Amino acid sequence: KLPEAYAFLNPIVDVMPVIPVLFFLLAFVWQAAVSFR
Amino acid sequence: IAGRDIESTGFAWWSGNARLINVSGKLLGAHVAHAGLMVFWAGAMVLFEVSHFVPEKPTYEQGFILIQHLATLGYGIGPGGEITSTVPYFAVGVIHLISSAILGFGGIYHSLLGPDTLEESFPFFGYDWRDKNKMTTILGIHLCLLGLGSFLLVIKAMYLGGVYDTWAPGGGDVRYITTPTLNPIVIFGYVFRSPFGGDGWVVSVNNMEDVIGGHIWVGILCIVGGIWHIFTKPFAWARRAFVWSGEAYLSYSLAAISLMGFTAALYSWYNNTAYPSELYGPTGPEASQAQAFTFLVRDQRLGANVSSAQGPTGLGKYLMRSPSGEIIFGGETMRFWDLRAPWVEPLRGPNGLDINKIKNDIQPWQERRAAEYMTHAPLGSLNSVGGVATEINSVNYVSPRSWLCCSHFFLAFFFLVGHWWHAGRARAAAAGFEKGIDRDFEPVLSMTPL
Amino acid sequence: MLTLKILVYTTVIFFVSLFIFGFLSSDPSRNPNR
Amino acid sequence: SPRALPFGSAPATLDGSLVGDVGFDPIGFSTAPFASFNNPLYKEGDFMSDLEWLREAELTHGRIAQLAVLGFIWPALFGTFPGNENFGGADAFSYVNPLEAITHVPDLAIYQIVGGMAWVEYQRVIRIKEQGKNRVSGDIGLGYPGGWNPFNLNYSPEEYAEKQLQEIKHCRLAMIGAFGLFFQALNSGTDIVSQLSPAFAAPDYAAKAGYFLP
Amino acid sequence: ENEIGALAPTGFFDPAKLSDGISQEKFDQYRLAELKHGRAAMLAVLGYVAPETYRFGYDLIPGELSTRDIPNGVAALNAIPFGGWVQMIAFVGTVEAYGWFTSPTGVLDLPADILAKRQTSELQHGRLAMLAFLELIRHDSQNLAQPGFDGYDNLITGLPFLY
Amino acid sequence: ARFANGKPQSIEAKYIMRSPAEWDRFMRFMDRYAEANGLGFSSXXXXXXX
Amino acid sequence: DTRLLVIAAPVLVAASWALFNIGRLAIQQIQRL
Amino acid sequence: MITALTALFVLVSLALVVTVPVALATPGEWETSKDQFNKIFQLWVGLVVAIATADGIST
Ligand code: CLA
Ligand code: CLA
Ligand SMILES: CC(=O)O[C@H]1CC(C)(C)C(=C=C/C(C)=C/C=C/C(C)=C/C=C/C=C(C)/C=C/C=C(\C)C(=O)C[C@@]23O[C@]2(C)C[C@@H](O)CC3(C)C)[C@](C)(O)C1
Ligand SMILES: CC1=C(/C=C/C(C)=C/C=C/C(C)=C/C=C/C=C(C)/C=C/C=C(C)/C=C/C2=C(C)CCCC2(C)C)C(C)(C)CCC1
Ligand SMILES: [Cl-]
Repeated sequence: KLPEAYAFLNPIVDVMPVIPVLFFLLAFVWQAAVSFR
Repeated sequence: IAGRDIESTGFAWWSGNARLINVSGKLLGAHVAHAGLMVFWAGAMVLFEVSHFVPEKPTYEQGFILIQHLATLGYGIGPGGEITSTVPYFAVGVIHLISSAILGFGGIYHSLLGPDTLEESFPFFGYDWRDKNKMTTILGIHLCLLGLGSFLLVIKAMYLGGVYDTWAPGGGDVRYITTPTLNPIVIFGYVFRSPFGGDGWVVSVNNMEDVIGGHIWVGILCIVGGIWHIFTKPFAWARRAFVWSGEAYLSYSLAAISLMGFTAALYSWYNNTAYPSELYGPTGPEASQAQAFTFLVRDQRLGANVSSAQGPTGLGKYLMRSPSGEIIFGGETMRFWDLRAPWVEPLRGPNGLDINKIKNDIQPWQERRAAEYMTHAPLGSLNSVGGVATEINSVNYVSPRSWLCCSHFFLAFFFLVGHWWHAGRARAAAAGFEKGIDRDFEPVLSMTPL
Repeated sequence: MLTLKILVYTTVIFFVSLFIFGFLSSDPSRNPNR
Repeated sequence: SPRALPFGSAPATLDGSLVGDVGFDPIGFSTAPFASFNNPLYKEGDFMSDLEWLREAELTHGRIAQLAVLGFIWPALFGTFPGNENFGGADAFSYVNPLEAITHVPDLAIYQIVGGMAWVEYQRVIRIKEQGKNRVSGDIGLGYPGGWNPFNLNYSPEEYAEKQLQEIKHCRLAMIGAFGLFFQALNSGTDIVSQLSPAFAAPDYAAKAGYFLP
Repeated sequence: ENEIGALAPTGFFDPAKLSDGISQEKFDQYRLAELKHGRAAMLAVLGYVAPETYRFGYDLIPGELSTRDIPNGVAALNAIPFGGWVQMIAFVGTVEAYGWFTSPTGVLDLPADILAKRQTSELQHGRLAMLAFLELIRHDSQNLAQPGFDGYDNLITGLPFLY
Repeated sequence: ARFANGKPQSIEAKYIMRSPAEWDRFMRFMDRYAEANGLGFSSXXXXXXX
Repeated sequence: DTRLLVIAAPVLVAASWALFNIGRLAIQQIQRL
Repeated sequence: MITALTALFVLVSLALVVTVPVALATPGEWETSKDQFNKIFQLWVGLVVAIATADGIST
């Protein structure tokens, strides 16, 4: 368990690790925005 | 947009990152941003595991993959592998997160607003992929950095609180490695020994003294090499066997890192020293030896004369003889007789498994350890059912050793494939026929028939 | 059986050195275009 | 200054004053007067060059330290202390630890070599005090092209240039090495043979016994 | 008074009136002072570390009182006889008023650019050594009190290989 | 077998005889490549100069 | 009330839509996307 | 306080991340608005130092 100070901020930590995967996708969505130039 | 289109470049969108081969600043930005991504994942995952931590269960049952490393470094761990507090892990996570933010900003700045080519404005960070002196200079600088890192690990283990040692007297605990082994022969015996059974090329390091000595040697070698490559220039013999281009360097790195990934995968599956079983769970052979040991003890309690009961095949169902003559556990686990675990060594003599120690001087803690390891073997399923494939799903456990080994073996092979692909393409592009044949200078038509 | 080990150790180092020094002998230059 | 590659040397350090003129002189005490410091037999005449006097200083130190190296190995390895004394094993062959060898040897031989180097520097001063112009490390006759002793030096001026380079470099590197060996032995109470030979061996703790196999 | 003595940490660190006023009337005197202090404290730190592994074998009071036995650290001050340290200081004061050895002359040339940079680096280093002397004395005295009140017992808390 | 072993040489004969094969190769390779110090081509994997 | 669910869905929420918001703004302000 | 202090830090980091990537891209935008970004960076590092000081003291 997190220290008692940050147990309130726990839900952000619940999603933080999966962020990078989304960066990947962003590349794809960015390429889609520019018409796969 | 001049550099960002299949026309200006000749590279499709899917193979779009290849447009950065000759662009120095943007390539640096991409590299830095990617490093920031690595650091961010490290910090985020450490925080995640600290959040989901439960003090009742051992770390290898909670599906944790990073707390084990920091515990092996000697952070918040007590005797026997008990976790005292999880504050240092939280500190490491937050520091990594902040540093990742900084690195990500730097990568974005260098990719977007930074000059495309560093050669014009900063003729110290600019390169050409073709001159050898600057390439070797960069290689030597980073080599010195790696040597300093290896030194830092040695320093941490020797004078910064020490590291966790399973083979420590009185049980596993944090201790200072006062006298590392510095003998070059014993250190390089690992490097130059066979990779087959009973040898364990670099996976078979036993004590922490060998680990510390090997790291001292690696740091010294890396420092010397980094100084040497900075000053010198590639020699004649190496100047005509290597392809000098960016993709060729990438292919070399890919082959090396695939080998390293294979080594780490097999290293997490067999080693007890740098991968204590109290944190990663028992290894493959360790579970089998634990099963044989606990059933031997149980049958001995009933009064059966162990080491005198012939097995169904007449071979001996409790104690056997190894093909080298050593006395080992019987059954199918005779293939794992090379095992050496901290909870089974007390029973081993020069001749092998001592019998007088087994008959009389047995310990309850050994029984508990063997039962726990047998009940938690590195067996599981993709959905983490746990146990044997035919077992019903009530337990929920897959050993972190299995996860690490499988994932890193997969990654290592695909990086070997990357090496093949990139080496072939780099050499073809350097030669000058990576796009087609020619249709007017077809070399097949100029060669003798056959 | 030490003799058999000696002969095999020769054959192996023989062919391995052949490989190593064949690829060191300016192989990238060996190519259709020059 | 390529030795200290990203740095500037003295406002007047030379490149041809001494063979070892790569420019390495960070504090570059060459700048300082480097004269008869505390009346070092002041002459005010030719007086060589203050840099050239520091050069003669480096030459003397490196030559002595070079000989010192061999005197730290051969007592152990080469000749295994051929002390072959008529009697008195101590102060002789027996002390192979160089520090302990000095600890034993009587002041007879100490005064012998002391007077030896004393006559050496007496002749050196006798030359240099008159040998103005190019003091040239107080060369005088010592193996000079005239070769004041046997096999009077028979080489070429280009070979002489390379030989000056050889000597200067070896003297500098040996000045490092003598420090090496001395701090080694003092901080190990041994001789170089001891640590180097157990190093190139396999520790007795692990030997896999022998091939006692059938 | 914005002369040499400033760098990236602060362009003129004087969070008081101290700097302004006595313009070149106390600034030079303070430069003399801070210089002497920082040099001496550098020598102090070198002092503390060097008695820990090496020891000159001289008998301060001949017959007995041999360096090899006197404690390092603050204790030596209690040990060193009042008049003994008086004579030591008297030598130092003669040195300050005679330049006896200690590079009595000779400072090379050092063109004004490199000379200024060296002087600035000197100031910075001696300033740092003042704080180093501070921590050392602190630890020493505190341990002298409750033997390991600080915790880490060995005198030089860093440089663990020494102790 | 499982005796660790530097490389796998167990008998000085085995090492001293795995020696001449590699040295034979070094000699035949040196026969072509000898007295080479310079000739820096400075190009992408050219090594055109022999 | 499983505030955990109402805490874990909406944060996954903000995070998933954020980068696409950056894409919004870049295409709106005629940026060098 | 810590809990709150950080909450803020999270909010200011979100406001910074949503606007830095848009700035850099939009040509020119950067320079013109450099000093406000510097001020917000100093605010960010001050918040981090304040959070660290909280914990320490509180332990
Ligand atoms: C780690 C992955 C990674 C990295 C670092 C890069 C990096 C880069 N790619 Mg790229 N790429 C990737 C994956 C990656 N790529 C993948 C997976 C594909 C396949 C779809 C491509 C396909 C591709 C093509 C086809 C091209 C590039 C190009 C480029 C370069 C210029 C990009 C540009 O102008 O952005 C412009 C895009 C934007 C401005 C929109 C993105 C907005 C930001 C950057 C998103 C991140 C914001 C972040 C979350 C906020 C954090 C703030 C911080 C302070 C905390 C740059 C070096 C181009 C090139 O060659 O340059 C010469 C090019 O033509 N890439
Ligand atoms: C450090 C490692 C490394 C680096 C720097 C590169 C760099 C490069 N590679 Mg490459 N490669 C690598 C490893 C690496 N490779 C490995 C290990 C393999 C073996 C699989 C390959 C196979 C490969 C091929 C076959 C090709 C390249 C090409 C290229 C060039 C352009 C790539 C590009 O634009 O990406 C664009 C990136 C993408 C389009 C992303 C695709 C996403 C993949 C397909 C799925 C990833 C799955 C992931 C693990 C999990 C998915 C999660 C999902 C379920 C949500 C570039 C020089 C191209 C080339 O020749 O350029 C000259 C090319 O054709 N590479
Ligand atoms: C007529 C007449 O008299 O004229 C004379 C003129 C003259 C010039 C005297 C003549 C000559 C030529 C002479 C005398 C040339 C002498 C040259 C000499 C004697 C040069 C020694 C170098 C030693 C070095 C550089 C250091 C090596 C060793 C080093 C740097 C080490 O690394 C030692 C190391 O040990 C440590 C530090 C630790 C160990 O863990 C590891 C090792 C072992 C690796 C003649 C021909 O006699 C004629
Ligand atoms: C170029 C490019 C790219 C890339 C980019 C990159 C790679 C970036 C990175 C980025 C990054 C890498 C970032 C990072 C960030 C981070 C951050 C932003 C952090 C933050 C943190 C925080 C906020 C924390 C907080 C806390 C605390 C303090 C305590 C506990 C709790 C918590 C955790 C909450 C792409 C592909 C897209 C596309 C193309 C172009
Ligand atoms: Cl079985």
